[PDB]
Formats: sequence, C-alpha cells, structure tokens
Amino acid sequence: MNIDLKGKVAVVSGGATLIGKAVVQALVSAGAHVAILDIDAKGKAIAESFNHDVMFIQTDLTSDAAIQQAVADIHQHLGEVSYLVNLACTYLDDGFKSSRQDWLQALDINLVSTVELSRALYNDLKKQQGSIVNFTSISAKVAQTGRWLYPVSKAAIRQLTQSMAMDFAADGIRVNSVSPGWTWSRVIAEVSGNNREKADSVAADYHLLGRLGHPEEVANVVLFLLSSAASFVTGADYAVDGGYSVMGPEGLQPAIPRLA
Amino acid sequence: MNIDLKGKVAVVSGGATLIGKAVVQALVSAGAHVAILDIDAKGKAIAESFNHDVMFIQTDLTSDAAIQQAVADIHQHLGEVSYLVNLACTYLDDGFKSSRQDWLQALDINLVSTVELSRALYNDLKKQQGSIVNFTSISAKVAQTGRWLYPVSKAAIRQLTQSMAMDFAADGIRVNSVSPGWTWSRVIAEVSGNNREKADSVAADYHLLGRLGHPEEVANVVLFLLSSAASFVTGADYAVDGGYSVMGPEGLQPAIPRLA
Amino acid sequence: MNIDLKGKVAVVSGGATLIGKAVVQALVSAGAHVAILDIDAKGKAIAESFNHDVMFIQTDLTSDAAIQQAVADIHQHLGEVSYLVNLACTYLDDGFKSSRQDWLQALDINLVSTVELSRALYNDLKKQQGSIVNFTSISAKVAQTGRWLYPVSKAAIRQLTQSMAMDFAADGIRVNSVSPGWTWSRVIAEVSGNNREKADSVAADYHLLGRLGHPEEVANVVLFLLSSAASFVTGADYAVDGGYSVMGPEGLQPAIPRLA
Amino acid sequence: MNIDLKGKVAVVSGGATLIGKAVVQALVSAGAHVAILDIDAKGKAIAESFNHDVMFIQTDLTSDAAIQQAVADIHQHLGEVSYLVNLACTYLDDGFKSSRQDWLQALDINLVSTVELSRALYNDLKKQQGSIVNFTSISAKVAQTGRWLYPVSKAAIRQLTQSMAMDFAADGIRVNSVSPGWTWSRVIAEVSGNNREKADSVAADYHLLGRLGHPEEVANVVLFLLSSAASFVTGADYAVDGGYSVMGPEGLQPAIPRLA
Repeated sequence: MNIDLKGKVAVVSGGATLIGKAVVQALVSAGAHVAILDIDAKGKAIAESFNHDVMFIQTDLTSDAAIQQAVADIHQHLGEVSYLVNLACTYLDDGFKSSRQDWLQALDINLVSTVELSRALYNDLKKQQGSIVNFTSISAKVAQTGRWLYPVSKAAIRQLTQSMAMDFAADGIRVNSVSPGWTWSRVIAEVSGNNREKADSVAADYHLLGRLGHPEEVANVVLFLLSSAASFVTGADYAVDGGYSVMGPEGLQPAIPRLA
Repeated sequence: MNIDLKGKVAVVSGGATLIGKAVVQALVSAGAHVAILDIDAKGKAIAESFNHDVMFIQTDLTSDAAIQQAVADIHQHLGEVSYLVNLACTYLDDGFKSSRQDWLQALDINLVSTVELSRALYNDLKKQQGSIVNFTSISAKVAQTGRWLYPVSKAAIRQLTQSMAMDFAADGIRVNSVSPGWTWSRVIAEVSGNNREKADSVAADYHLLGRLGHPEEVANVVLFLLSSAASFVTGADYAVDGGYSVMGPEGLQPAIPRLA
Repeated sequence: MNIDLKGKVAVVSGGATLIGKAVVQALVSAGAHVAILDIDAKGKAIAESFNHDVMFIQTDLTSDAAIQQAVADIHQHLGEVSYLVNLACTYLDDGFKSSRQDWLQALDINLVSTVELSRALYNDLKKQQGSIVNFTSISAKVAQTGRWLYPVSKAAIRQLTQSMAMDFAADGIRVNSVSPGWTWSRVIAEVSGNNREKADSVAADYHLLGRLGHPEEVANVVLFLLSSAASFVTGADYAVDGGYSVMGPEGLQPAIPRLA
Repeated sequence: MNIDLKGKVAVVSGGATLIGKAVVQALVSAGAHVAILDIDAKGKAIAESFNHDVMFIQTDLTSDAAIQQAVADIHQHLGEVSYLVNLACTYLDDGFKSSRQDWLQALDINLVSTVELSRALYNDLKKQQGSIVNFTSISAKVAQTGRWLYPVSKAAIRQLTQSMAMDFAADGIRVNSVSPGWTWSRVIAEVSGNNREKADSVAADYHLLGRLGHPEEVANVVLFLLSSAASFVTGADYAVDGGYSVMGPEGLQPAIPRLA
C-alpha cells in the first residue's frame, strides 16, 4: 500500500481515535499534510507525533464559527484541501431511554456537522477535484439491542454518502463510505485491561476472521478510496468488518443441530 | 382486505395527506376508531366525515407538551391505543443548500418526533400488544438529485424501524415500515392540473406498472402490517412502489442498443 | 384475512410441505381452486382433504413433458390459471462438499424449473392478469455454515423475481417473493420429537418474536401478494421471518459486556 | 497502487477480456506470476507479451478434466497458487426466451465452474492462505429488461461469495466480490465503432462520473482485495461502478418538474 499523495492536504474529523490516528499515519506516509479537527485534547499529542506534517485544531464541529476558523487556519498553515475524512461521532446512545434532546445532539454531531464541514471545504474539494470518505458501520445495516442513536445516525450517513456522491459528481468530487466492524478501541482497551488476545476471542463470535480489526486495516480502505486508484468508485460502501455483515443471528456456528 | 379490528384504537400522524386519508378509511372500514394527528387543518374535515369514530387533534409533534395533550385527548374520547402509524413528515429539503437549522428541523419532524410519539403511546401498545408502522420511501434506498433531508430522514427511519422492532419484541409489539413510490398526492394534483392520466404518463418511466400508486394501494399494505395476519412480520420493510426499487438508471427501456 | 378469490384457479408447486398446505388452505378458504404440483406422494392426501376444491398432479418439474401434461390436466379439470406460487425446492446441500452434478441438479429444481412452470402457464397468467409469488429465504440474505446450494439458489430466486417483474409488467402480471425464517417443519417436527415448545425456545435466539413461524403466518403473506390488495406491489421481497433478518451475529443479546 | 506480490502466483479465469487483461497487468506489475485460464484464444497473445511471468492455458472450465489439467500445468510452470480471480462468464442470455438448456449452460459457466476451479485450487490457497475475488455486477442488484441469465447468475455469485467467505475463513482464505458497472469492453468497442467519447456520452446517463469505467479502474479494486492491505476484508462486495448503483429509474436528472 504505497500510495503517493505528495503535497496534498487532508482533513480528518475525529482524528483522536485509534482509527483516526491510523488514518492520519496512512496519509502522512503517503506524503500528505493532515489537519486533525476534534473536540478531544489528545489530538494535540497525535499531531505533535508527526511534527510539521500534521496540525491539530481543536474544533467543536457543531459550531459554524469554529468550522470557519478551522478552515481559515488550514489555509494559513497548510493550504488548499484535497481530502476530507468524516470520522467524527458521538457515542451518546441509550436506546429508547435517550431523550429528544439527546437525539438532536447526536444527529447534529454525527450527521449534520458532516454537511457543514463539507460545505466549508467544498470550494477546495471542487478546485482540487478531491474525494470524501464518510464512516458508516456494521450498525448501519443491523439492529443492536439498546443502541438507537448511533445505528440510526450511521444508517443516515450511508444515505448521505449516496446523495453527496450524486450532487458532487458534477464537480469531480468522489464520495464514499467505510463500514468497519469491531475495531480495537481505546474503550475496549480499558474495559479489557489492555488484553488483546481475550478481546479477540470475544470478537471471534462475530467476525469470520476471528478477531477485532486493526485500525491500520481500516485506514488502508480509507486511503484506497481517497486515492486515484479508486477513480471509478463513488457512492459506494466499502466493508472492512472481517465478515461481520455476511452473518445473521446464527453467527458462524451450526444452528440446525440444536433442534435435536 | 376484510380485516376485523372492531373496538381497536389507532393513531395516524400526518393524517391530512392523501395517504393518511386512505389509511384512516381503511382502518374505519375495518371497525377501528382512529385519532388523526396532524399540523394541517385539513385533517379536521377528514375526521368529521366519519362522525364519532374518527377524531382530529391538531398537533405539533415537535412539542412534547402537545404530544402529552394529544394522548390525553385520545384517552378521553377513544381509549387505549392499539395501532400507531407514523406518517408525519416534512418536505423541507434543498439538498446541499439546506442549512444546519433546516437539517435539524427536518430530522426533528421526520425522525425524532416518531420516537417521542411512540414513547408517549408505549404503555398503551405494550398493554394492547399492538403494532407500529413507520414510513420509509423509495428515496431511502436511492439518491435523487437535489434532495438530501427527506431521503436521509427516511433512510434513518428504516434503521429506527429495525431497532424499534428488536427492543419492542419483548413486549409483544411489532414494528414494520412501508416504502411507497410515486403515489397520487395533493402536490402532484396541483402541478398536474388535476390531470391523473398525464401524471400517470410521466410516472410510467419509473414504475413497472406504468402509473402512480393509489393512496388506497399504500393503505392496504399498512392495514395488513397492523393486522394479526402479519403476526410473524416485525422489523421488515414492505415495498408498495409498483416496481420502482427493482430498477436502476437504465429504467425499464433497453440501454445497450444506444451504444450503436 | 377474508380475501375473495371465487372462481380463480391457483397452482402451487411443492404443495406437500407444511407451508404448501397452509398456502393451499388459504387459497381454498378464499374460494379458489388449487392444483398441487409436487414430486412427493403425500400431496395426494392433502388434495383429498379439500375434495373437489383441490387436485393433485404428481409432477417432476425438471421434466418439460411432465409440466405440459400437468397444465393440460389443470385445463381439463379446473381451467385457466390466475395464480402461481413457486414453492418447490430441494434441500440437496452439502456446502463445499456438494459436487458439480449436485449443483446443477439443485439449480435445475430450485431455479430453472420455476422459469419453465411460469412459461407453461404464461398465456394463462397473461389472459387472467394474474400474480406470481416466488420463495426466497433468510438464507438468501445471509451466509450459513455448511449450506451453499440452497442459499445461492434462493439468492438467485430473489433476482429472478425482479427480472420477471420487469419483463412481465407489460402483460399486467405481478411477481413478488416471500422470505420466511425458521418455520415449523416436517423435518423439525421429527428431529424435535414433535416437541414444539422446545423447538420454539431454540429458535428464540434467531427470531425477535421468540419462536418458529407458523405455516399459516407465511401463507397470509402469500395470499396478500396474490390478491388485488397488493395491486401496486411487484418485484418486492416481503419478509415473514419474525425479525430474523434485522439481526447480525450478535443476535438479540448484548455483546459489549462480554468484553469486560 | 504499488503493492508487492513478488513470487506469488495468481490465476485469472476469463483473462482474455479487457478486464482480465487489466487484472493480469496489475498483478504482473505487482511482481506476481499469472496463469490465464480462458476458452478464448486471444489469451495466448496476452500471456506472450509478459514472456515467462504469465502463462496461458486454454481451458473449458465446465470440464472437470480440463481443470485438473490446468492446475497440473500451473504446478509445472509456476507453482503453488496464492490468488484466484474468478472472472470467467458467458453472456448467453435471452431473458424469458432462454431455454432450460440455456439456463443450465449459463449457470454451469458463470457459477458452478467457479466452485470447481476453487475446489481444485483449494489446497494451494489453504497452504498459501490466499484470497479469492469473484465478480458480481450492477446487474446482480437491479433488473434489466430482456436479461435474466447473467443478472441471476451474478446475483448467485454474490451469495456464493458470502458462503465461501464463511466456510473458508477457518483456513485463512479471504473471499470478496467486485461489482463493476459499464466498463469499456471489446463488445462496446465494436458497436461503438471504436469511438470512446461517443460510448462515454451514452453511459453518462447511468454513471455519476459521466463515462464508462476503464478496465484498469476495475483491476485496481481487484488488486486491493487480493493484497494484504485488505486483510480484514472478507465476504464483501466492492462496487467500482462510477455511481451506477446509487441511482434508480430517475437517473441523475430531476424528475418532479416533468409532472408540470
């Protein structure tokens, strides 16, 4: 995976997550400069890890003014943007117990802000004829007990990816989505006791490949779709879930024998 | 389609539309008492045609107080609710031009309000072990130039229908969705000059059956899902689109010959 | 579910199964005459159960001559056909171990014969402007360990339903598919020891409604799609799986807590 | 797209097509040795252009003996196989007019032969822990007037890809599918008069990116899935259709204004 994006500028919302950092590292390795937009303060340490190749701009993407200031800062230090990876999300989700206020807050963060960040960067993507990668999930294709806000948000991102692709094609902009499964996480690393081999064995029941996915494995699909190798890929959903989405409630274990 | 729902009470949000009116008539014909919830005043005339079996309650479903008051009125005049048909929607939609405020307004009406209305009626549906029918569209499965808010909202309804089905199954409540195509509407009647055969001639290009759908044809599918005949149907999306969703950009005309 | 199909003639392939008999009973109750085409000899006892309302014709649907003779017999005793329910299938399936010969045999029975039976009856369905119901499964939407031939066959039936719908619409024929989950079976009844409550509890892990589906519940969806109430439904897949297809490998039980 | 597959051996059925040729070049450029299997003699000229790195073996994949002989020749000249790209297909397709014999012939070539070729190479892929790429189409997700056999065959390939992924995962083999749209082909070049801009002008109505896809653009997606960058991708369908599959019968043009 030795893609060349020398001189290009990329924007990565929600870059403080393990997936985010892997996407940032993948872009830097390809020669691109990256601007990390996030509300989490740990993004600053990630940006400093790459020195002048990556910049961190703490941004509340629900604030239109914060987005305009972030794009102004990107223009001042880095330049015109070619790639946008919308990875920002909230895990505010209590299913039926979540309130109307929680719903609108989660939708604003997970969905509406993706439109505003794309709009603030549109003239850049139009001039650069760039590409956009949004993030769906296996939760956008299936129901999970007790989780409403994030699955519905991700199912909405999936449709937004298609409508953006259609209405952005005239300007030469490609828009796709990436659908990962269970990926090694900061939250999983803490609840597991930083025990990967046990967390992998728990995940084996839901992934044909028998483990959690690595952030790097997700980042590879993001870079491919951003690169010109995917020059005829737009509006598509690229699954990187180790086979999660090919299975149903029976999993990968036989079910008929239980009847006897 | 001679189902018996005598004595059962149904609630139909967005009942002032042609679809709503057909669903109301279908339920009344089946012996049910109906409460019409809508922000449009044309619902008042619809309820009066059925005398004491149908009630109209002008309701802004984005107002929690309005929902509580609407359920209180249903309790006083009709009683415990068995069926909820979530048909309320807004067509506030300017594609990419729609603002952040427009996004949240459309999501509040189309999606979040469905949750609050379901929550206010949940104890009724649980005691009656009723069924819920949400409304998706052909727009939830495909992209349409210049239309973002309504397609994305309906794509979100599809996932909400699945998560509602899962978390409501334990209480014996079935939740499904209906996906219609181009159906004869008030808006089509005005742009058409109340010319149905002319509007049918345009829609033939997008429906295998060569016309717009009738509101009654949609209501038939709604009534089936509400009835006990659909007793093993939950979490499903039932298409009533005259073949719209089996086609792609080529339509129903050959395309290869055009290359010669 | 009190549909009126008085005087109409229906054809039910594979009518010897429990689903088949329920579909036959549903049609008779609606006033239709039914011809059961099947290779199983137990269909004769089913036909005699309805006396002159149902006729049995032992037919090897892989034999073109057998199909022509069956349609000739239907014309002699019953008349012009209005409804065709393609329920015939084989469970010849050993996954990767199944041979090329097994593959072509299963595809011929499950898929190709559906085309020939439809072709032999086409002029009837064209004159009567009838409807066709094919049978998919939850296995057409998901992978099941050790089962290749039947899932692939059913996934192919799903596409065939769409292509038939498109190319049959000009003649006023509607074509749809029905996708059931685990339904109480002859095979399940024997391996379970005719113990339904235990078989239901095993199936609860894969169906939101917590049991196997009843053949009658599947038959209701078949009759609806055949009837004129579904007059704007063509090319659609109507799920009657109790919520099986909304779930993934996590089922309906929490999965995050296992990580701790 | 600078992947290193030095020393690895790949097999490409149906390698005489433009897609096949692009996939062969992509693999050779990545350092792999390639065996071209095809019934078309034009594959012989393709292999000779790469000298000793690419081999051509004229093979009727419906003949079990031909497959065993083809694997024997691969073993003698190149060695153990790591990658299998199932691209062989037939366009024998007359829609409803196709006969039972035509159906089984098309299914044998398009679908069943993929199983036999995979079975003959399985021990290689298991020892090498390789990956398999099957070919679906935009025709597997939508109906096209007058075309049954190829759309249904490809819809069956999609499910086979999922069941292969599940039952091959235990052995470390990844299986995915690629779904292209209208791609520049030999057949299009002949009806087009070898006029690409004219063929592009027709395809713009069905692809958001306004042209036919290049064979290389499809090959890029095939190469990614074969490579270790897709190490958490199994059982997925990767669309490379220029936005074809996000559209419905309305295409990318507004349709509501037509009603006025």
